[PDB]
Amino acid sequence: SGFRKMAFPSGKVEGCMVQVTCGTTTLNGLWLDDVVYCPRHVICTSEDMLNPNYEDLLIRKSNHNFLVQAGNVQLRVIGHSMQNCVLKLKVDTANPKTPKYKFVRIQPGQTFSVLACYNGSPSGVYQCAMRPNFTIKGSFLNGSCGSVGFNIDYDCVSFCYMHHMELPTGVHAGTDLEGNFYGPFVDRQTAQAAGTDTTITVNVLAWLYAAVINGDRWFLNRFTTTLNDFNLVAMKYNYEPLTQDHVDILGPLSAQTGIAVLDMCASLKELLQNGMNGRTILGSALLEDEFTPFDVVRQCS
Amino acid sequence: SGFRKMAFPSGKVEGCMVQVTCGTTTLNGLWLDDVVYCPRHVICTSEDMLNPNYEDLLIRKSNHNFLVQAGNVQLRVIGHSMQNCVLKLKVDTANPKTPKYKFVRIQPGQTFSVLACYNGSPSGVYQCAMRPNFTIKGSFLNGSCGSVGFNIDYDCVSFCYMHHMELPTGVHAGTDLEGNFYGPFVDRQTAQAAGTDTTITVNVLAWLYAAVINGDRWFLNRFTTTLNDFNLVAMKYNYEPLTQDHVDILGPLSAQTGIAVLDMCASLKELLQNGMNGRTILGSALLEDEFTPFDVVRQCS
Ligand SMILES: *[C@H](O)[C@H](CCS(C)(=O)=O)NC(=O)[C@H](CC1CC1)NC(=O)c1cc2c(OC)cccc2[nH]1
Ligand SMILES: *[C@H](O)[C@H](CCS(C)(=O)=O)NC(=O)[C@H](CC1CC1)NC(=O)c1cc2c(OC)cccc2[nH]1
Repeated sequence: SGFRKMAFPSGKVEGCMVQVTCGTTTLNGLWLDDVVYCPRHVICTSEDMLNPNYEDLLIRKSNHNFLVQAGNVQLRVIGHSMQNCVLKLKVDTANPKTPKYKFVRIQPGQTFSVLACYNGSPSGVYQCAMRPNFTIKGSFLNGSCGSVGFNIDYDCVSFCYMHHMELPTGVHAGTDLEGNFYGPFVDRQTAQAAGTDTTITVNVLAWLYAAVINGDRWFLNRFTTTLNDFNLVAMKYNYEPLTQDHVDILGPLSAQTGIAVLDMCASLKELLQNGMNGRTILGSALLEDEFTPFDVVRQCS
Repeated sequence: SGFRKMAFPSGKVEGCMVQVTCGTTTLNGLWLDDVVYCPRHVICTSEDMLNPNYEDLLIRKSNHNFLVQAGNVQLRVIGHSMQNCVLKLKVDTANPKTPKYKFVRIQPGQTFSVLACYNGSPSGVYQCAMRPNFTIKGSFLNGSCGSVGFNIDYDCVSFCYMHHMELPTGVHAGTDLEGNFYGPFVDRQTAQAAGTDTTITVNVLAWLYAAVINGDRWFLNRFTTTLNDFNLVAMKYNYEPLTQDHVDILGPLSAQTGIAVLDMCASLKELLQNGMNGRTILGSALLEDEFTPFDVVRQCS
């Protein structure tokens, strides 16, 4: 038993991280086959960052202006293009460590592992959730741009995130592997606002099921409720409304524990209104919403 | 900025995990050079597990009684021996992905990354701290025995843990890579008790410094205290006594934030006596003790 925040094994992603330098700007890049993907703002000076015309700036850059390093081996750049906010550098060598991979755009509330790297060298790995306002609460220092988030299904790596910037509130922003930002953000040096964040209700319910499977107990009551009456409280505590589809995706856990979804909703309502009164759930004094139902099923079984 | 619980990149350790089967029992093994290290209880049936004489059981096992798989490649076992609670199987092939490695026995309060594997395939990675009672609060299911915990300095992997059992309280126990258990535990199928767990004070102080670095400052008071007066309060709330050496280890953080160790001890005293009054520190309602000072320095700088 046991339930901890868990990331995917990062070896398959470690095999693809490289270092990209343009002028004096150095960040990380993803090396897949004979292409290296990185943030386009690698081509910018401190002064271009205020209001950059990335098309004009990229036109002033030639292949030899990009220095790409994998370990002790430089990769000669033979082509370059721009897809949205992402720069694609075609190099002369195909990465022999290229795994079976996909480019996927995740929904808000879903989770993925982040491999924080600096100068192309992996530094750490940790689990993250896409907040409803399309930000993530990660750990990034200057030079971490190009680090990627991913999931792994058997032997296939679904890349879903590339880090670009940090917002004034301390949360982080980035794009998919096709250059499209998650949320209303742009890669300019301006203070940008994220929307109001809300709690992922289905994730809190999945986490409560995980707690029940692992022996945590005291919060379960012999009460029940309806979707309408539970939503009435969810609105009061800044929780997302609960839909019947969300009830359906909690089906496997509800069948494993033998506890109806609406019963767990009643328990959650009681926890929201009264608190915990000194107790913890899975060693936590707060209700966690960073675990999807699939994460719970994968970890506990 | 930001501060999440972070694990080391697991690729170097992924390159060493193999599957070891002895009879009907299958678990994980660590393949370094031409040796495979695993838990010895792999040679036990469900019947011997109650009170096994591992010498007698090992005597009745030959080299061919051990099946070792690295991926889809069979590793022919040419020798076998027992060192404490660890089984060493010498095979005919040396692991080409063997990293520079060390075997370390860690102190209570130090942290490391766990690579949970099943049937030789890595499943997840997460960060753990060795509790003062020599247990870890991890996530393990049946078949995870042989999974390892490690640290990485530059390019050297220091292995420090191998999982063996789960206690009745839900915590987990194991050995170092030389077979010696952490704590008073034995590898047999009995309900065993651990000592009283205490909070790692130096880790809580390092976590408070990390909070100050990332913007959280509300808990900083205009007060100071002596190590003796602080230990008086720490003894009441089940905190480990702070030593001058611990104060020295907190030196880099104290210099970076410009906040004396004793002033932060006063802040911790006030937090322990008054609570948090609804506020949070780094998005946490509890004082966290699973981050060493070096973890804080490495993550924030
Ligand atoms: C790339 O390595 C870098 C990562 C920063 S972090 C702290 O998240 O590791 N990215 C940036 O520095 C980006 C570059 C621009 C193209 C997106 N900028 C910011 O992260 C940034 C800019 C601001 C401003 O600008 C006015 C104001 C507040 C916060 C802020 N962050
Ligand atoms: C090995 O894969 C296995 C891991 C169990 S777990 C839940 O931690 O993933 N290890 C065991 O099953 C060990 C085997 C013996 C040699 C150490 N046993 C236990 O973990 C165990 C046995 C008990 C008993 O036995 C009466 C009672 C309570 C708890 C308990 N744990």
